Amino acid sequence: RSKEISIEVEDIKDAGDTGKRLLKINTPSGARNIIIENEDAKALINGETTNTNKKN
Amino acid sequence: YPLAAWQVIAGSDIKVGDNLTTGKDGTAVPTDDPSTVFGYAVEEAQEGQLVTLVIS
Repeated sequence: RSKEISIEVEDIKDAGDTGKRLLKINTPSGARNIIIENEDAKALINGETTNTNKKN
Repeated sequence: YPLAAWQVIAGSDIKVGDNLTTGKDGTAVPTDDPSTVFGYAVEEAQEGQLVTLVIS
């Protein structure tokens, strides 16, 4: 049963749903997409705001 | 003949319950880093003595 333990994210039993999504993510942009739910706040943090984002 | 436990020459001093890995000349030595662990000793052994422990 043993060669090496190259476990995967879903082997970590007490990881949370957002926690596993973050562990799998490859870039900062991907992490921001997981963490920031408010679309106007996400737009500010991404430095990319529409006039609607600005008003909001 | 799937053995549940082996008798391996100790490469050092081994305490009961110590996790074991390969050492110099293929001897069994104490470890602490899961991946290198192939078995746990069930008896104390001095360097050069056989130690019998379960695989797992």
